[PDB]
Amino acid sequence: MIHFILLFSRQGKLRLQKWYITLPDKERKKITREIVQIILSRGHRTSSFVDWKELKLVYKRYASLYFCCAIENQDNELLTLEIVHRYVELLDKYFGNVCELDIIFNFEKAYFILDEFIIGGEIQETSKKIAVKAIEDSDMLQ
Amino acid sequence: KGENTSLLHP
Amino acid sequence: TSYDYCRVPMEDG
Amino acid sequence: EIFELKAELNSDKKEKKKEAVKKVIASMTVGKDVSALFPDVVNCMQTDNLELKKLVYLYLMNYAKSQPDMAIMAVNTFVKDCEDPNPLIRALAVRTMGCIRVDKITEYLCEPLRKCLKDEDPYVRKTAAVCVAKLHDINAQLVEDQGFLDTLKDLISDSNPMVVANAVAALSEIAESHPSSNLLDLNPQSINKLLTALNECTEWGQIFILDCLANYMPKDDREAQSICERVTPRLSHANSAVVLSAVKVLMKFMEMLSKDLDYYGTLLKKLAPPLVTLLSAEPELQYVALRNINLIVQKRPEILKHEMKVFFVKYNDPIYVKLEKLDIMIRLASQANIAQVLAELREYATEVDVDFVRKAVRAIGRCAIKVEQSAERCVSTLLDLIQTKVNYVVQEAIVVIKDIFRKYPNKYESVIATLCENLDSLDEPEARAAMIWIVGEYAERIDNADELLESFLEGFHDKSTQVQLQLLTAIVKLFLKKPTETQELVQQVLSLATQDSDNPDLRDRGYIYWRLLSTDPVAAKEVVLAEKPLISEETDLIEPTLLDELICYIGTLASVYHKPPSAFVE
Amino acid sequence: PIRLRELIRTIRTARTQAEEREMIQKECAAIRSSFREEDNTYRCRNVAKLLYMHMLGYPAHFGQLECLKLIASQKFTDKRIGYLGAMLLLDERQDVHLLMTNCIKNDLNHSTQFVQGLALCTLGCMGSSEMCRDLAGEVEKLLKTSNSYLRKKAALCAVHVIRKVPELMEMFLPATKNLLNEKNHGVLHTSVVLLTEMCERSPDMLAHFRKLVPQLVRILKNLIMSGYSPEHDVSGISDPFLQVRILRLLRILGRNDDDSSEAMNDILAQVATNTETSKNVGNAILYETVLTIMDIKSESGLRVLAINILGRFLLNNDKNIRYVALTSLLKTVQTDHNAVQRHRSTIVDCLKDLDVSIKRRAMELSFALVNGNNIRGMMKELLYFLDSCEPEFKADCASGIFLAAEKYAPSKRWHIDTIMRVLTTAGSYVRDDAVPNLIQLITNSVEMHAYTVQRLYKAILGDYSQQPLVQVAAWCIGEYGDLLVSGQCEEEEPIQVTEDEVLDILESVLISNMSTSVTRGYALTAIMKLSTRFTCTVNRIKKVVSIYGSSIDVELQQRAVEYNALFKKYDHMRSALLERMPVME
Amino acid sequence: SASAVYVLDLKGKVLICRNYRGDVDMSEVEHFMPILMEKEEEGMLSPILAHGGVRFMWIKHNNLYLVATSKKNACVSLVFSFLYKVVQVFSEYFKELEEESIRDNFVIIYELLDELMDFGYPQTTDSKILQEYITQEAPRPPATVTNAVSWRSEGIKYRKNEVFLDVIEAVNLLVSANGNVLRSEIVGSIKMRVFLSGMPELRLGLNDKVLFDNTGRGKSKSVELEDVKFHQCVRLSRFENDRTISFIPPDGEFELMSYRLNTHVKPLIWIESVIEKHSHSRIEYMVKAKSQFKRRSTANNVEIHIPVPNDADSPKFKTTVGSVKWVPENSEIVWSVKSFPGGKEYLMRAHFGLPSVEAEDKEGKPPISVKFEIPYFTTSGIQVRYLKIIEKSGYQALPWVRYITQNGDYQLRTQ
Amino acid sequence: EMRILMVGLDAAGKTTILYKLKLGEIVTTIPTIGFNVETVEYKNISFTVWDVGGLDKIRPLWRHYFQNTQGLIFVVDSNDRERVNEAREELMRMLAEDELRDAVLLVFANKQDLPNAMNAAEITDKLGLHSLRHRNWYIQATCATSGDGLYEGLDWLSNQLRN
Ligand SMILES: Nc1nc2c(ncn2[C@@H]2O[C@H](COP(=O)(O)OP(=O)(O)OP(=O)(O)O)[C@@H](O)[C@H]2O)c(=O)[nH]1
Ligand SMILES: [Mg+2]
Repeated sequence: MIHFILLFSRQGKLRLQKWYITLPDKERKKITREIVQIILSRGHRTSSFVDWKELKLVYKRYASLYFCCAIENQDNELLTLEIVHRYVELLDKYFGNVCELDIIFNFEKAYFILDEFIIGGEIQETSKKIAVKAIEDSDMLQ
Repeated sequence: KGENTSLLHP
Repeated sequence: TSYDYCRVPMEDG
Repeated sequence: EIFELKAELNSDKKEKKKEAVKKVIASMTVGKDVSALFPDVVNCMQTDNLELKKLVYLYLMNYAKSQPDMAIMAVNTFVKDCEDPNPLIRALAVRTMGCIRVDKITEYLCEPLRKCLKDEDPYVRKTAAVCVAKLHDINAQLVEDQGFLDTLKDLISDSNPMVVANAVAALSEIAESHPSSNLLDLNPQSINKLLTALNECTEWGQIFILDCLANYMPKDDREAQSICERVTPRLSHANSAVVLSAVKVLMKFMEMLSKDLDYYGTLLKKLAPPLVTLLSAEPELQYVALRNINLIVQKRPEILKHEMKVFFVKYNDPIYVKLEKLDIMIRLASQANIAQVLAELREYATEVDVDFVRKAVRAIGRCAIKVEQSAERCVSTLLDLIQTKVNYVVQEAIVVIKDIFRKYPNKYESVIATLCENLDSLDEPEARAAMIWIVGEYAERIDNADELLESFLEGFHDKSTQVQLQLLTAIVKLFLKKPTETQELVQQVLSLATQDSDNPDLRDRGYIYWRLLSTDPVAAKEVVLAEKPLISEETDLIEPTLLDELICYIGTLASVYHKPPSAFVE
Repeated sequence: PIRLRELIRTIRTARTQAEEREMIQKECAAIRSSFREEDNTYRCRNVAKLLYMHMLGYPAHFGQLECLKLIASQKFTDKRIGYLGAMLLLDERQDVHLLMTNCIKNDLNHSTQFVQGLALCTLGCMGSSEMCRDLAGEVEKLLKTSNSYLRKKAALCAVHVIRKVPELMEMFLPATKNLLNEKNHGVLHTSVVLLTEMCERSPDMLAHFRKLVPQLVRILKNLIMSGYSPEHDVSGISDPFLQVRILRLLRILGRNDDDSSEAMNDILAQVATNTETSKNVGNAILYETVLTIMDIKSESGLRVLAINILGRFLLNNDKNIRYVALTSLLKTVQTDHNAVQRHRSTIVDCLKDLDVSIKRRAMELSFALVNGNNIRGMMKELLYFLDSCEPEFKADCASGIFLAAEKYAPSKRWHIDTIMRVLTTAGSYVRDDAVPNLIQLITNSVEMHAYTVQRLYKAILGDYSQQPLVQVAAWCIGEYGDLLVSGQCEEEEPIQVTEDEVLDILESVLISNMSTSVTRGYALTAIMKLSTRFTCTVNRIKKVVSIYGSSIDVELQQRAVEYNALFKKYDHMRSALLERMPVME
Repeated sequence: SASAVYVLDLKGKVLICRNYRGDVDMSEVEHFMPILMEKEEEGMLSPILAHGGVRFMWIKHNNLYLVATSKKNACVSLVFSFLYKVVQVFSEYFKELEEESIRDNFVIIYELLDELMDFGYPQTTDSKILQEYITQEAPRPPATVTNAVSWRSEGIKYRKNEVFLDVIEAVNLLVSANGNVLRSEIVGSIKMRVFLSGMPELRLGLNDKVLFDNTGRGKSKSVELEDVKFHQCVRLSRFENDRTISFIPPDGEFELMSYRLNTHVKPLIWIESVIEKHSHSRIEYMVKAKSQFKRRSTANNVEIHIPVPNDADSPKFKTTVGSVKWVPENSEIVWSVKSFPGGKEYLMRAHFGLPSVEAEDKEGKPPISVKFEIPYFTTSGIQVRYLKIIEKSGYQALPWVRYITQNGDYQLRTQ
Repeated sequence: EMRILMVGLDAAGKTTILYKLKLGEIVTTIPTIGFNVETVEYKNISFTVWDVGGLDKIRPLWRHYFQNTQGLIFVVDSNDRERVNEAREELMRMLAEDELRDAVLLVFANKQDLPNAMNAAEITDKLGLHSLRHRNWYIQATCATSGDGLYEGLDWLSNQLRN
């Protein structure tokens, strides 16, 4: 059960956030600043898992953009990184040669891809053609 | 700038 | 500044 | 990438090597490792162009530490440039000489610096006087072996007071490095000279020839007045470091004058307007000025006791000035201006800077501890703050009311009637223990004190240490005051404090209370409900054995930290 | 009204945050003004700009109602931005989120499936303890349906309403009946997630749900035998998201059953051998297979194979795989206790690793690895490690050494020696909650007290600025100073104890400001307990108590008076209440 | 006693650097910005940060941090006055000092950071004298650089001889919520612009209270200058003797003296404001601004700021005189009056809404702070009496003065 | 164009009135937890009706909709003799706020089906509408299941919009 997903850049700016656990706003700005301060001060071969407050935090850098998740500490771990990779491929197939600026400008559609891929914490569409077909049909309705 | 690089190089 | 001056005396004897 | 740069650098045209060295120190500016290109700019150094040689001296200064063995190819060029008819290039070479921090180079540079100290043109002399201190920073015993200090003291007796100011600065730099063997302070006649050289040098040299007067101490009363009457006109200067150093030497030299003479009060009245006017400057000077006034009003409180209104903070002040003016308003509280301070601190607990509001509530507390006339106004203000129902304001105000009640315990029984109904679901343990103390020590005018401590025994085994210990004191005192309705309450709290409790101080106090209660409860009225002696206040004034020392260091890091100059430097 | 892209391009041109706040509040006032006109055309882009302002972390509390005005609209784009703003701006504790209930309930009966998709999306992401009590009767209506796009959303919405309201899963037992024969795999994935939650919450649902084990065994076997699918395929691997969930459902089942344990034997024997171990995805499959093996009462030949898999995992150069192997060995500590222990050199080598996470899992695994046979050897390496940590590792290590030593101590003297070595080497990192455990265990010691107190006294004369050291030491002096100083009522031949610097070191603890005002309570308790335990020198510590009753701390000022009353009035009652404390578990 | 004058940017990387003693390593500035961001989130921010044995004296310019590191017990006020004088020297060579000026003028800025300070000691910082051998466009150093008169280069010849003075007042004020005056002092600053030829010895004359009490004219209007901070140029021993202002002026604009006295007179512009802040609904500002000063004077271009809540919406402004713009950046209304004559009393009514859903955090209450300007008028009543140009050559100059009253921090607190 | 609320007690037929004015049918309606909105267009004015339920946990959230409000419809129930006291308490706790001060009051006496039900006079006597000051209150006997009196109240609402 993915608790939350953060998309932050290299500079520390936050490009996306999605909380599947309902903790209040000042706690969000605390948790976000602490996790951005942890991951940006962490080396390149640091095993891509952080045991942060009973949450095996999973991150995977792809560009100046980072990623982040938070699995419950009884579940699979590498599949969370595979979820992150699948989300990158969905962002690529919807946008087409996906960029950093394609997520900064079109973040509302990044949320729509995420909510056509992850709702409630878990994965709703295991395929990578049916999810992009669903979001292209939902935009086809405009 | 470091942003115009694409993500996963398809 | 669009303000204008006023001349002062020199010696004040 | 660098090879084209070196090839263009080893050319013979002016426009090629000039653009080459500009490209070099442009790459040095952005922070590129240009240290490997050292011995190629040294070849294209001897030019008659002067806009170029500053760049090469810059490269020799920023990259002689990293290339110590390669920098031996510059000494002939500096001792050539220290004989040129242009005085600018001589002083440029001289201030380039001392900053080269290589031990193998300074043994050859002692002769042209010795010549330039005896130069005629005073620009290169005021450069070389500081260069002597540069050389003493590298090798101290080398300068003593060469005997520059006895030549350096002869520029103090020179005219044209800028060389005098730089020489006094360098001598105070070197005499700080010595173990004070052969202290370089001088007779009163040289002090007459420097005081007649104070009115002629630059605005920056006036700081240096006042920082040497922080080492002299006079031996007479007419002498100290005679020099303070010439230091005192420096208090009307624009530069806020000049005024502060003049305040430093006045605060040092007023320790010699006589109070019965009518000059001492004149010096106290001539000192307050500059100390106030320092606070109407730029905020990074206001911080240092406030820590210096904090160091002064603990020493001579007779100066600024009529000036409260200039320490009222503004909203556009930064945090580091607002956190200090509250402590100054603590230091200046007296009978005449309790009303202004309590009407002012009430408007500071409505702000959003939480550390500032906590400091303001503690300032109300220290004002209530400091004077006795206004403790009722302080308790009224704190109860009016508690009735705003802001969480951190209440969690500091309860602790502050505790700190007041421990001082003035007698006749505040009309206060806890508001404190018995005050939303006892408070969170922070530093104020929960304060609430338990206010209940337990005054468990006579609270006719329902037993039924509110029932709420505190719900999670008693895992609150804190201080909260559990204060409950263990207060419930025992409650049973001792009223043994009728509280008979099972003390039994259940001793059963939860001795049997299933494992905190060892809690266990020790629980078994001491259980043995004292089961042994003789009649004696317990005299043991634990004892008439306690008067709680001695903690004098947070700095100790006068230390405070007389830090008068000599005003305007330094010893003054801002309020620490002696050895406890923080490394 | 400007567009979203114009606002983002304007915000990216701001340099200082004290200018970026200005460019936020400029457009924020225009959004507020356009909300006071009750617009219906440009309201989409205004709420989109407001969600952008929230995403940076600026106040967007006023734009909560205008999401609700978009949810109850009739165009689709406004419904999309409305449900997105509902999932961002609103949560359980906002209390304006009760207004979404009617709009979601009308949008679950909507004609187009995509509005029902967004309504299931929002309720799955952020439903509360009160919204889900009135919506689960309509989700099960959307769960019996035939639309394959909405079954996968209704199942995870059911997962969310069972996670928030655990007394509501009983109405899904007649809703989950025979929906595992789905040809589509996303619906099958979400149904396996739903069965995972249903089997995790209540054990009384297991008996109906462990009968359908060979069905999903056949499903997973058909997944593995199907070597390729055009979708679902990540590097030649057939639908790993379904396989990991099926293996997790196999893990949470059969862990105390034998019939289903014999049922799942074949495919677990197969996929542990018939899988690909090149990319990360096959390692994920194999790790979930390992965890499926470790929790169930499997065949004895399977666990040897699984330990061989983990021994392969320990040797990989990928640090991900090392983290997975340390996590997996941390899982199966109790089950198969002895075969884990032969990787001891590899685990201790992970304590020397250059990573925070690897050293943390190696620390936890080494603390779980200590038994009553490797106790004398492994503690020497762990005590060598504790001095050679980062400042963040010493706290958890100082806790774990105490926890492992309280369980599996070979003797009492060496136990106190190790704990004392930890207290001398941790200092300002050992947790203050461990001090009752340390004092409780050294007073559980009945035979060796003088050897403890002499070493504590020799330790705190070295330093006093470690807080838990003197927290232990003041209590130890105050309860056993008679074994510190024995038979020395007057001045005798010079031994190391002197019954005068014993009191002076506690006085120095009191005077020096390296005390957190809880060592001082221990200190005064020690001083007053050295009035009955010491018949050598009394009426001198009475001075130290009597001069202490004016201190600015509250409890110290109470305690000094409550001791001084006994020193001045009830000296015949001082010994009458300083009997030794009884010792509990 | 500085060690390394650094000049940073808002990202923390080094725009330009200049060390003198080497006691601080050049990589120590990399620990500045993480330490500042750590101290920023606990309220212990200070101009003197601490990294072990390296202290960071720093000021904040527009985009620039002028960190001056040190290791020993440095004279701190020396370092800060040095840093603000470095700011003034750079802003006198460069029209503005930003990130675009450092990396484009590194030819002259290393020369200046080598010239102003050697070994940590300021030695020559007068920028106008420094314009004569450190140019962006080299000869011998002028004799003014070494001589006692170190702020006036001899040999300057003009066509006219104009002596301009600007006795500019600045009323500070702090009125509490009760409607009473807490602090009211005037920080005035005579700001000269000297165009003279030769080496003049001016003698400025004021109506000082002490000079008139020692003169014998103690019944006319005399200002009690509670403190005076003259420039470097003023002979301060002669001023301490008999309150005489004798100096040799520099060439160009400078600030001669900065007097500072208290005020038992009424405030000039009074802001009688009331706030009907109904919760969740709206807010009304029935504010008025009366002028307590004389009828003749004319307050130009005043800007009466009034702080509004953070999330206000749909403004309505029923005024009488002077327009209202609403600035939501600063979250305040700017009731700009173009011309505000004395004795008048102008009423203004602002009316916002407020969101019905309540806020999440607190708001804070900044003060009403006007930005007034009154020409030809002094609140202090200081009157310059004479200005005796003394020159060896002998000529008649034309000394001109004008009187401006401005604000300093003219704040009035709210409820 | 006129922002109208429908506050009032639970099981009052306010959603029944809302679906009667828009479509014209009596559909099966659950007790609505959140809110509803429809563009009811009669007497050439688009009366935007912000229909809000009145359950035990929504009555505090009515203050989020008391902004830009131009008229109220406080629907009472006629068959509830016991619930008119809490309806009066809700009405005097709602009208006593600074916001929603210039909106007319239009009470609908819904559910006229029984002799146990009341007329306009007794409901006016029990609610105390005559004790209101600076308010244009008007009670209207309505029948939601048959449309009796609804369009008369909308006509009175349309005339009291302009002045
Ligand atoms: N006799 C009679 N019954 C009515 C009338 N109008 C509505 N009802 C009944 O009242 C019940 C509740 O009304 P609804 O509109 O469905 O729900 P509601 O009153 O809006 O409940 P809330 O949404 O909580 O305010 C319905 O089941 C109807 O049967 C009416 O005019 N006459
Ligand atoms: Mg309804």
